[PDB]
Amino acid sequence: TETTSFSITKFGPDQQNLIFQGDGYTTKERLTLTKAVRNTVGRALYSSPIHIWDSKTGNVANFVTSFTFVIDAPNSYNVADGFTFFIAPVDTKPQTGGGYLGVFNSKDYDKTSQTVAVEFDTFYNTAWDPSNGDRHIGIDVNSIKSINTKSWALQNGKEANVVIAFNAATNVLTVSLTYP
Amino acid sequence: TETTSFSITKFGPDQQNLIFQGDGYTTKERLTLTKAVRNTVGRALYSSPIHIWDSKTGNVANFVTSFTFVIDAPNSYNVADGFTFFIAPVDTKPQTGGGYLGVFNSKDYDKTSQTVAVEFDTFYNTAWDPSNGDRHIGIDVNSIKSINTKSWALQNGKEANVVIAFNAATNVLTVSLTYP
Amino acid sequence: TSYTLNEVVPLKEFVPEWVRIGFSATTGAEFAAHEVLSWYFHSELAG
Amino acid sequence: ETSYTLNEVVPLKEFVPEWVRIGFSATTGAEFAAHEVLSWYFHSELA
Ligand SMILES: C[C@@H](O[C@@H]1[C@@H](N)[C@H](O)O[C@H](CO)[C@H]1O)C(=O)O
Ligand SMILES: C[C@@H](O[C@@H]1[C@@H](N)[C@H](O)O[C@H](CO)[C@H]1O)C(=O)O
Ligand SMILES: [Ca+2]
Ligand SMILES: [Ca+2]
Ligand SMILES: [Mn+2]
Ligand SMILES: [Mn+2]
Repeated sequence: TETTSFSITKFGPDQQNLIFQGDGYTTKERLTLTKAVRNTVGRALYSSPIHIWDSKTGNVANFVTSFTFVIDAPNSYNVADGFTFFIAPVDTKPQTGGGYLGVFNSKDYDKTSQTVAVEFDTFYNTAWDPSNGDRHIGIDVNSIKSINTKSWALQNGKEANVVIAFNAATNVLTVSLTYP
Repeated sequence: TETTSFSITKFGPDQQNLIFQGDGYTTKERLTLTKAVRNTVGRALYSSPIHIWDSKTGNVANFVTSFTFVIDAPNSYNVADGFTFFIAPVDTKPQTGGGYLGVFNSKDYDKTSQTVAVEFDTFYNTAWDPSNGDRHIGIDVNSIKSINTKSWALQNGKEANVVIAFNAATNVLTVSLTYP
Repeated sequence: TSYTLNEVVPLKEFVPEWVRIGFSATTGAEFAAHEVLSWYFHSELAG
Repeated sequence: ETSYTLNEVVPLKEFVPEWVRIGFSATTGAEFAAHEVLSWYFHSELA
């Protein structure tokens, strides 16, 4: 049996158990992935690898993560691109920016990507996003095209709490966002 | 608040959340630091840095670790050198082998070491070890000469259960080793 | 106001045995500040 | 049922950096023994 757990209630300026990529850094006790500035990507990874399954036994792990995040736009109409929680290979590195959320490089399914992400997508990219143009939560596996989506109305500058849990026995991934 | 937790009940061959140094590797469910071979050093580190105290608020962490380990020697007379659990800078690298146990370089106090270790020492090195010549448990800070030691009788080949706890309100470090 | 989504995602088919987890956020021609205020994670793998 | 306990006051903040790595080491020299760890659990909390 293996377990990994951690919590960070407040982020400090030297948060050495995280790996920062792009412009992500910690400031005013927050993890800042992007400032309100054009064309940037920020990522932050937990420094320890996690053993999500074992080939020798076939066992798969359960996990739960909860986090509070905020998106702050100028106004609630010109807001982009969104945010992701992702699971990727140990050596992951930023992929395309903009509507690919730094995590995918095609709308086409790519088995070499090996990453699944829960996105909170704030901008409609006609080419792969829900046709109704709404902002939405989606589960992405190897592509920026979600396997499923749920519309969400962004409360600009509000703190949002999310819980994501994976249950290995039923293979179910549940995502919950709440604005309190 | 910042928490780090993990458990590894059974190590397996690709233990990626461990950094191996020297000749340490994982085999047949075990973390092997040394085989029963002359002149070797093996160390293994958890991969994530842990925040043990904070300069901005002056708070230091509470922690507890427990592990079981085995020392298997040809016989009970010719046994050496020992085993350590240590805390050290993020960039720590193996120091001197033999009686220095891979973590220190001298019996002289060196504040540049920044390493505290609990040692389980099986060989009497007359230059710094307790002159009664007994195998012993010791707490080492910045030197291989322990600030305090307790005599321990090795049960060769048997598993030993260790708990090491640090209480930050009193700054007391407690070590206990139990054989069944 | 809560929003829940659930799906079956046989993780063993898509990701390696060892993975790293984290967050990502981007901007393009339009933009927004993206920030995380706290994070808790727990995983367990039987063996 | 055979135990050995050692207690000491060690003001860690004076000796160790704020961010540390933790782990195990073992060595042999002219004499030797196998040193192996079978399980490990760790928990820390910094208020
Ligand atoms: C992914 C797509 O990204 C879009 C980007 N090109 C556009 O400039 O700005 C919008 C909104 O910020 C992005 O969604 C691309 O071109 O790579
Ligand atoms: C470092 C010190 O270590 C000792 C080693 N060199 C000695 O000869 O063999 C014993 C038993 O293994 C060690 O304690 C030294 O002599 O160099
Ligand atoms: Ca989009
Ligand atoms: Ca010794
Ligand atoms: Mn989308
Ligand atoms: Mn000693």
